[PDB]
Amino acid sequence: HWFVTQRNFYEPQIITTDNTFVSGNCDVVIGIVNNTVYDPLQPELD
Amino acid sequence: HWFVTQRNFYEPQIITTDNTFVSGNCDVVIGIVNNTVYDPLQPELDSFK
Amino acid sequence: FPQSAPHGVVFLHVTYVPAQEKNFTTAPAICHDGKAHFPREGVFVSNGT
Ligand SMILES: *[C@@H]1O[C@H](CO)[C@@H](O[C@@H]2O[C@H](CO)[C@@H](O)[C@H](O)[C@H]2NC(C)=O)[C@H](O)[C@H]1NC(C)=O
Ligand SMILES: *[C@@H]1O[C@H](CO)[C@@H](O)[C@H](O)[C@H]1NC(C)=O
Repeated sequence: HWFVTQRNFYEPQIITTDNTFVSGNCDVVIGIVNNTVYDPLQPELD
Repeated sequence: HWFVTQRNFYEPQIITTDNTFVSGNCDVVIGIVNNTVYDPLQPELDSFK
Repeated sequence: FPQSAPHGVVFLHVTYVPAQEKNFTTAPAICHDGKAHFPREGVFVSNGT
């Protein structure tokens, strides 16, 4: 799995849109890795 | 339309609550812009209910 | 604003010093229904209630 951690200390977190923004189209960057983020809205409509 | 980009390299981005925070009100805001943003929760609820 | 002087230069630095201040009962953070919250631009304060 893929985790987003701070710079110095190692504190993994579930990769969420709250701690990551969007940009570009993913068709120009190099090194992109396919992965899924969590959508909080899903549990609210079950 | 407006964008949010870093201060050293032009990376225009769709302004969203993802990378924006609120600490005021229109009355307190000067030259407030009646400009909307995207909330990634409204249309999804209506589609799948 | 620079200002010339004989064999020298005289500046007119324009500063901004805060005036009178009030005491407030601040707090490190805030949380409602088991969800810790943190300030985004400023620091929390308390009118008293
Ligand atoms: C942005 O929205 C505010 C909301 O009040 C607008 O303020 C009012 O705009 C109407 C438009 O006819 C005026 O009649 C009112 O006098 C304004 N103030 C109040 C208190 O109602 C504001 O005009 C909008 N901005 C733009 C550029 O349209
Ligand atoms: C990531 O997803 C895209 C979506 O079509 C796909 O084309 C691409 O092959 C995927 N990446 C890898 C490494 O398979």
